[PDB]
Amino acid sequence: GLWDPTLPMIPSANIPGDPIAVVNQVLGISATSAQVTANMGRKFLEQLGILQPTDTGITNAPAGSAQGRIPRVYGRQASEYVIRRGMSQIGVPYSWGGGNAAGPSKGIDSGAGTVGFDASGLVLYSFAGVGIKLPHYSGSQYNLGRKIPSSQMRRGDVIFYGPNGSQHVTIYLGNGQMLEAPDVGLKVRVAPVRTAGMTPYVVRYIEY
Repeated sequence: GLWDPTLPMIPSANIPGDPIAVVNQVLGISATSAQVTANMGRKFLEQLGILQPTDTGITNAPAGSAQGRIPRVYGRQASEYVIRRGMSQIGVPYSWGGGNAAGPSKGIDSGAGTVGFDASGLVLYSFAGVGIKLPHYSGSQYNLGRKIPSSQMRRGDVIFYGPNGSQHVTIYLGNGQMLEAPDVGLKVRVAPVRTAGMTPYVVRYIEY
């Protein structure tokens, strides 16, 4: 069928725009995922010794382009940092709609009372570390980056499920394993890759 039958066979949470990611009610500040992501991207480019005054910190390639802000020679480093971030969230609860560029967060609808990640939330949190800004909806993530045939998926690529990649999204780890925020009552986990419902392409956000 069109869907991974192990998960709800509906589109994933679709959270619009640029959500507030950090709130500090004692200091009286707040900032959005795009703000947190830009800050992290500038930090990453500075640690590579390549920050420029024109850099906002957002490092995405134009969708479909093989050329992004992060040089190819540094792409493996960037990818491993993204994976490190994601893997550091192993054991955090799933929450439908949960997560932002700063970490897990309260979800929506069903996940309104649970601080955690959903699938696209975990992916956007992970990639935000190197300035790769992603929308909080798997289907919209699928339209960014560069498509790679799923048969040629590589560690750091992003695997999608459902029509238009609308159901679920995970980070491929290589060796037939993926990092995911799977479903209600579970935790961020490493799991075997599932092919049911998988889109015919994975997405690459970082070239190397």
